[PDB]
Amino acid sequence: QGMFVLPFMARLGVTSSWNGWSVTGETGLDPGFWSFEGVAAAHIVLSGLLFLAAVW
Amino acid sequence: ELNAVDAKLTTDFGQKIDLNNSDIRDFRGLRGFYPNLASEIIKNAPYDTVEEVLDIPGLSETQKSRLEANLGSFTVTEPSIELTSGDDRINPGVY
Amino acid sequence: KSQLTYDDIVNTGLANVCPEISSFTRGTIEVEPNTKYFVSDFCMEPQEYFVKEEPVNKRQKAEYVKGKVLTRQTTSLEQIRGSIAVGADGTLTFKEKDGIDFQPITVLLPGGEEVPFFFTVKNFTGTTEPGFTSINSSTDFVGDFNVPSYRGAGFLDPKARGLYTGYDNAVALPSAADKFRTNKKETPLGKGTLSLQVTQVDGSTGEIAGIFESEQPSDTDLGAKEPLDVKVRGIFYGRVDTD
Amino acid sequence: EIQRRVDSQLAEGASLSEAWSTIPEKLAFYDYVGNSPAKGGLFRTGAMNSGDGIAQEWIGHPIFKDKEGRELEVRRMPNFFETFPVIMTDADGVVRADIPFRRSESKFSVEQTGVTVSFYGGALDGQTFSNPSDVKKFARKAQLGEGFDFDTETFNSDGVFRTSPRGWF
Amino acid sequence: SIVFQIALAALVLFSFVMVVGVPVAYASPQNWDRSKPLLYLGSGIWAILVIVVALLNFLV
Amino acid sequence: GGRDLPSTGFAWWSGNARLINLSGKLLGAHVAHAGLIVFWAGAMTLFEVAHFIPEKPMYEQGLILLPHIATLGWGVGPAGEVTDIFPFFVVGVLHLISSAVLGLGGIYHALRGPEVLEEYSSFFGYDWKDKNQMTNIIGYHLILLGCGALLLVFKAMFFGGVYDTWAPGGGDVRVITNPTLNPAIIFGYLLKAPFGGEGWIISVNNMEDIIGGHIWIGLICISGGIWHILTKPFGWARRALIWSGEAYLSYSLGALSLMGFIASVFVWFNNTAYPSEFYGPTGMEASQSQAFTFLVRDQRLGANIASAQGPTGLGKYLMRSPSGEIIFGGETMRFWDFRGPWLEPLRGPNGLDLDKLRNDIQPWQVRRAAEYMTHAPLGSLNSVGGVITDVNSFNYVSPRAWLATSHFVLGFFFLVGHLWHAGRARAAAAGFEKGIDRETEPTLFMPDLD
Amino acid sequence: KLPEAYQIFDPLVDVLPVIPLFFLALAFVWQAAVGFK
Amino acid sequence: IPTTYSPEKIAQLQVYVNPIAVARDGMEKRLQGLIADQNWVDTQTYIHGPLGQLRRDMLGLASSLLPKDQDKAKTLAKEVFGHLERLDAAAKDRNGSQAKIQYQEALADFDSFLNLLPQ
Amino acid sequence: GIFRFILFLQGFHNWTLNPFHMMGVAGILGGALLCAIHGATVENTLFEDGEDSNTFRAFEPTQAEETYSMVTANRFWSQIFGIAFSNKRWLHFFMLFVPVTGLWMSSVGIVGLALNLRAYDFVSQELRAAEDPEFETFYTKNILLNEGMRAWMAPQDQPHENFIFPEEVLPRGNAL
Ligand code: CLA
Ligand code: CLA
Ligand code: CLA
Ligand code: CLA
Ligand code: CLA
Ligand code: CLA
Ligand SMILES: CC1=C(/C=C/C(C)=C/C=C/C(C)=C/C=C/C=C(C)/C=C/C=C(C)/C=C/C2=C(C)CCCC2(C)C)C(C)(C)CCC1
Ligand SMILES: [Ca+2]
Ligand SMILES: [Ca+2]
Repeated sequence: QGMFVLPFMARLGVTSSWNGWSVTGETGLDPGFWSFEGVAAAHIVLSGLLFLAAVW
Repeated sequence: ELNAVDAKLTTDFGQKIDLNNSDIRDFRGLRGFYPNLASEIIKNAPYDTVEEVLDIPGLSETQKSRLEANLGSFTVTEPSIELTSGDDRINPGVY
Repeated sequence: KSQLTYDDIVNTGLANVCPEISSFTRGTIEVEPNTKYFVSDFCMEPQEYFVKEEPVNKRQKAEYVKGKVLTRQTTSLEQIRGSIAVGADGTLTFKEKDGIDFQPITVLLPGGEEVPFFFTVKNFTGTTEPGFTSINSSTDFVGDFNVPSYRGAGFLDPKARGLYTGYDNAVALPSAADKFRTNKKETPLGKGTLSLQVTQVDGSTGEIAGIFESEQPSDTDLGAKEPLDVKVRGIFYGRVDTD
Repeated sequence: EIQRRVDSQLAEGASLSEAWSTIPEKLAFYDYVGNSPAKGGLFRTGAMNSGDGIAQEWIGHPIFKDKEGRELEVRRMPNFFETFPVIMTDADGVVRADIPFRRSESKFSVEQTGVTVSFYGGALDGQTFSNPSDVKKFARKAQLGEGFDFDTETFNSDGVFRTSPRGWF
Repeated sequence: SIVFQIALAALVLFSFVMVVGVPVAYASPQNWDRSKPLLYLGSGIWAILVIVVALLNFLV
Repeated sequence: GGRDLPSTGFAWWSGNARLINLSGKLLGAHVAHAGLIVFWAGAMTLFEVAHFIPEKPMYEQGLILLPHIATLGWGVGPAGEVTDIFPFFVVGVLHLISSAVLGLGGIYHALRGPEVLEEYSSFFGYDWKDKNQMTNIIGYHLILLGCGALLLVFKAMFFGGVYDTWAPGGGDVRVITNPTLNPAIIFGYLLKAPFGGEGWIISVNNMEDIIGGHIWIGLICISGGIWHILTKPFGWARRALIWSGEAYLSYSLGALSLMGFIASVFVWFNNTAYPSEFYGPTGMEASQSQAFTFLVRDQRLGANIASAQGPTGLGKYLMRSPSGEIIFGGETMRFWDFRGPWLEPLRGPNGLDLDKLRNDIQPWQVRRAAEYMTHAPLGSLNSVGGVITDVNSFNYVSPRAWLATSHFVLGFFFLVGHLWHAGRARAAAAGFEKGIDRETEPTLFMPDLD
Repeated sequence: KLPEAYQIFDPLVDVLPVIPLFFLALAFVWQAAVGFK
Repeated sequence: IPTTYSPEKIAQLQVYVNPIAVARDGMEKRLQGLIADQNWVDTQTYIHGPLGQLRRDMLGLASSLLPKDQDKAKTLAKEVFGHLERLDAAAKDRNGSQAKIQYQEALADFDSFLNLLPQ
Repeated sequence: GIFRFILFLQGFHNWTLNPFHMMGVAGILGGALLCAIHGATVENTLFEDGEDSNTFRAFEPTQAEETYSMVTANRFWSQIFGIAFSNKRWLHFFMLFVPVTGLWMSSVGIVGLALNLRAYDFVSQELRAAEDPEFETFYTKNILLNEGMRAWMAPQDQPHENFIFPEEVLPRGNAL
């Protein structure tokens, strides 16, 4: 599916989504916050904070 | 392609009062029917023939006479659950 | 719900819970060979929901998937009236009659698909094996029940298309109005299978409780798509009138 | 103008099919609401062929008869209306058939009134339709004026009308 | 019974004359020597009329 | 004091501001205005009595004061039938005459009485900065307010009672013998969420709670009155508040805005202090009544209303609340928190009870539901009843609609007035209510923002 | 309606409640007489 | 002030006598057993349901009765209602003994009220 | 009559969906906002130029100096809202500009409607709804409202057309 960053999350242990699916083909798993979505949102927030620090 | 109700309107159902499918408002034209006799008829559906409407258990002599008088207005079709499910024969959402 | 009042019950979720009998209960309800007994307040409380996912490969096991209810504590059948008849051989036949015998339920599955289905016990006739002279912990009422279309024939889709009401064509596209398959709405009467494993009988008061598992199709949206297979596991309770 | 030409053809003694077959496809194409410049949208872009498609051929003139032989006229869609109810009137302007929205108190549907359509001229010349689905489809077409077969594949036409260069100008 | 009607009509008339006179008398500091006793008398008579109306209510 | 712009600094359109420091004139204005209030009470009561057809319901005749008297238990019997019309007349007459007296006094103080009272008496003379005197006036009026609450209690308990719409055997005027003094109930009312199903204090649903809460209110008010007579404001209050006549006005304006909003909600939702016998149904009541009316009709027609599913798949007549309770179906699902004397007999522990619905519905409940459904609080401004698309032949607007709309509007404009006077009081205390001083314009001594 | 003895002043009670509106108007009359000082 | 029973005044009483007799029959049959079964919900529902017109009906008996029997019937109905209210109170607090006492009280006062009924 | 014209344009033209009308609405509401905010800002940054509580007579038409503090207003709005006018001339030109441009844009949209060149539909959502009976947006709901208005209003609004719409052809929801 041309997924470029998803394998890099999965390599280090982030393999589940908030939608219940996991790249191991399983379902119903609870990753907690550290799902694919959680990691992506953390990066977005980090980007904002770094931007503000750069401005300062 | 007609869904199923329009196909019923192709039949005798769309021409007169069906004892298996008509809503209770459709009986108001028959004097002395709505609501008691009409509700009794709808409760005791289905009918294979129009004549077994006279065999409603517990029917009354005046009701017997009225049903005989208005036998002409009645037809029997296959009871379509489209028209029947949810007590739509009693209240099809029309006021 | 125990023995409270509505003031105690309101906004608690107890209203959606079928009553339980007791713990020190291993009684049996004696029945006559060929008489029928009324069931007073029959309740079913679902607790587990599974939808049979459809693989795209072929020919491979489909593996029921656990869903989660998006609708709230609105999932229980109750105040159902019925009857249990004892056959000549000893068969026990459970017949649903009326009551709050349906609830629309929407479950979310992993992947984001939401599955509404018409959870019901309507017109359920179920039977045990012959040679039952009692209702006890081995009584299994396995039978069939009807599943009406989730949406009634008075429903209108977002384009005001329906079965006995609404448009029969895509009016927003005047030159392509009659082109769409969803222009025809359908309400097939689907079919379900249910089993009612009685696990607890208090013959003094006539209450019976047990477990159930039901199999039935999901919403088709007036025939828009093929129904999925939904499995419901839960518990049930009812009073059987001995006299 | 089309009706006048057909009436002259009939007044000589031509039959319905011949008289209507004398009508050029160009005049009939002018008599079609999808060619009115007051049917488009501000953001429905491009050629009118991107709307209903490329017109292929005139289907011929439909004539609607109910079960009792009354000749019915389908009320045409005005320029104002994005959508319009299907109504059939007889000679003296009385509704004799329609397509009901609610069916439980339906009285004048194509199904109950037994409306049938026969075509004269064009692609469907000499054919008659009694299946209410076909009759309803052709009544919906007749709402738009003269009916035409369209190539919707070439432009991937979407089904909503465009305005003409007259309207854009 | 006509006495009650007369008393109530008199009370309305006296209410009108009080409503007119009171603000003028309170807002004419020059003519306060002879309008203060008139105010006292009028208040007394108005109260008397109200009492009479109240009694004739039960008397009629 | 002056009576024009040069000598007061206030234009005519703010002329009442000239009264801020003329205590006698201010007292006259207040007493005369109180006369206006009492005059309206009496005159409106007499108008309503004159325009009252006593065999037609109160809410059908645009009456807002007579229901208040009826709720207090005067002139009505079971189901709210008007027994004696004289007590309504007496309430109106007494208010009218007393308004005459109050107006006389207000005119005296406003026009001839002493301009200021401070050199006349220390007791009645006041200064806005005199914190002890202001708390004294608070104390006196708190004692009076507690006494009025106790008057309500005494009427309900020892003077014939109040109208109880929840009375067994039918709504009736009954004497409250056991008010709930239990502070758990009384003050847990104040802690209930102001949202659906809780209804912070709007949900009080029995006259025992109302009377007991009024006993508590009377005691609280009297004790606070004594407390304020015998003390002066503490340091924290002194450091937190603006101490000026306009500041006190603004505080009262905020309080009044709050009370106006509360009253509008109260009349819209509560059918205990506002019995539907006199005020007509609430909107929730009318919606539930329509659902009940068609459940009853269709059930008589033979519909099995427990199992009838509507077009969407939800039960047409009955369904579950999100917490599982059995409730009326349709749009009235939003109104399942409604409780009414005509509907609770059909309610079981789980909500609406199928057995009661199938065999316990009384003809009087059917009549009541039809009446409430057809008197839903919907109506046009020119008093055309029903939904707005209805035609002109039904002259009805619910008294609940009039009271709720009027008091929401008054609450809003008194919030506006509170903002106006609070801001003005602050600015005047700090001394820039007349504009920025060019010499000492504060922003000119501030660092630039960026 | 009003008790029977009082219904000759029925057309007077018809206009009583509207008086405070007249008081509000009278304020402006008084200010107009003084020239809106 | 006829002060005597007559054929036609009895018919005018009857329009209210029928529901009150039905209510008394129900009070003997169903409400007693509801109290006995310790069923407070249904006790309250009964006294607010099928009884929800008892005040109107019995004040109709009283107000439209003989000049001797008017005030007496009114007072008797009032006492019945007081017992009904105390019944509601004893049911809301699950007071079986007090509720049974009040039920006997309401029955006795109702029987006294129907005692002064011609025919 | 104007109200009828307004509702007619909603039902037949979907005029609310028209971007030119939305720019008109933006201009008119912005003009009202500018009027209110400018009036209040001026009235609440006035210089103390008189001794009366009545600040209205502390102004003279021939006075050369500003009657309110532009600097204070600018600081207030910069700290409250983030930005503020600093040029009086730009401020008043803006107060002219906003409502006038709103009127001109709405007039352009009306010119479009004169030829039935409407922003009536979003074709992608129409197609999806036609093939997906579970796709519902506020746009499609508004389309349904327009259909209802047209069918119910046309016979009385356009009497010369002799529209005869039998009761059964009228669109309507359940129970209504
Ligand atoms: C706590 C902070 C934090 C955490 C937990 C993560 C976590 C993650 N990041 Mg991320 N990231 C961060 C901060 C963080 N990041 C910051 C600040 C940036 C901006 C630079 C990024 C930019 C970023 C990108 C572009 C990507 C990620 C990705 C990821 C995911 C996979 C990472 C991976 O493959 O490792 C790889 C890291 C290495 C292989 C490190 C190599 C370092 C070299 C070998 C060492 C250099 C020489 C050494 C210093 C000298 C010798 C010293 C020695 C002797 C000790 C993972 C969930 C990937 C992803 O999945 O996308 C969603 C992805 O592509 N991140
Ligand atoms: C008045 C001149 C005019 C007219 C009447 C037409 C008419 C037509 N052209 Mg055309 N064209 C023109 C000029 C014109 N053109 C110019 C100058 C060019 C060079 C770019 C073109 C290049 C062109 C191409 C490539 C094509 C056409 C096509 C067409 C046909 C399709 C119309 C269409 O969908 O447009 C759609 C119109 C709109 C969607 C309206 C846009 C409104 C904008 C957004 C207004 C902007 C608002 C503004 C920012 C507000 C300011 C803010 C405020 C503060 C001031 C049509 C008959 C098509 C065709 O079918 O060819 C065979 C086609 O392929 N034209
Ligand atoms: C108890 C409540 C109360 C009290 C005692 C005051 C007292 C005062 N206010 Mg105030 N105010 C209040 C509530 C109150 N206000 C509310 C709720 C608002 C919000 C609207 C305001 C907004 C307000 C403003 C803007 C100002 C005052 C001012 C004043 C001072 C002089 C006002 C004056 O002379 O009246 C004069 C009376 C009039 C000019 C007549 C006004 C008529 C109104 C606008 C319409 C009446 C409509 C009514 C519903 C009847 C409808 C009639 C219909 C039939 C046509 C004065 C001390 C002034 C001030 O600040 O002084 C320093 C001043 O500028 N108030
Ligand atoms: C409830 C409404 C109300 C009340 C109680 C007052 C009260 C008062 N105002 Mg005021 N005012 C009001 C509304 C009110 N105002 C409104 C709406 C406006 C805007 C137009 C004003 C504008 C205003 C200004 C500019 C001034 C006042 C002033 C005053 C004070 C002096 C009165 C005076 O000398 O005038 C004299 C008027 C008369 C002598 C005419 C007659 C007045 C009487 C009372 C009429 C009563 C008629 C009644 C029906 C008769 C019944 C009598 C009895 C039998 C019951 C006074 C306490 C003055 C002040 O502040 O003093 C320092 C002042 O300068 N007001
Ligand atoms: C809250 C309203 C109020 C207030 C604070 C005042 C205050 C005052 N008045 Mg006034 N007055 C009022 C209303 C009010 N009055 C009314 C409605 C009228 C019309 C009847 C009058 C007519 C009036 C006149 C003619 C005079 C005053 C005078 C005075 C001043 C001296 C009071 C005094 O010592 O005499 C003595 C006080 C008493 C002996 C106490 C008696 C208390 C009352 C009368 C008995 C009823 C108490 C009641 C049970 C309490 C609750 C009331 C109830 C309605 C709830 C004083 C500042 C005098 C003045 O200004 O001096 C130059 C003056 O001559 N008043
Ligand atoms: C109208 C009646 C009234 C008025 C005007 C006052 C006025 C005053 N009282 Mg008070 N009081 C009253 C009635 C009144 N009291 C009664 C009836 C009692 C008996 C219980 C008391 C007992 C009392 C005490 C013990 C004290 C006062 C004090 C005060 C002074 C300052 C208090 C303050 O800032 O208020 C505002 C309150 C606060 C700033 C505290 C914040 C409270 C919370 C956080 C606000 C949240 C409210 C919430 C949004 C509303 C929801 C409603 C409900 C659910 C809670 C002030 C002049 C103080 C004083 O100085 O005494 C001399 C003081 O110590 N009073
Ligand atoms: C073209 C191309 C290329 C290039 C590329 C590039 C170079 C790019 C890029 C890119 C990028 C580089 C992107 C990015 C991004 C981003 C984002 C998307 C962000 C964000 C963010 C946010 C949103 C934040 C926010 C915030 C803030 C701001 C502050 C506070 C906090 C917060 C969070 C709120 C190459 C060579 C490859 C080749 C091919 C072609
Ligand atoms: Ca029908
Ligand atoms: Ca009159």
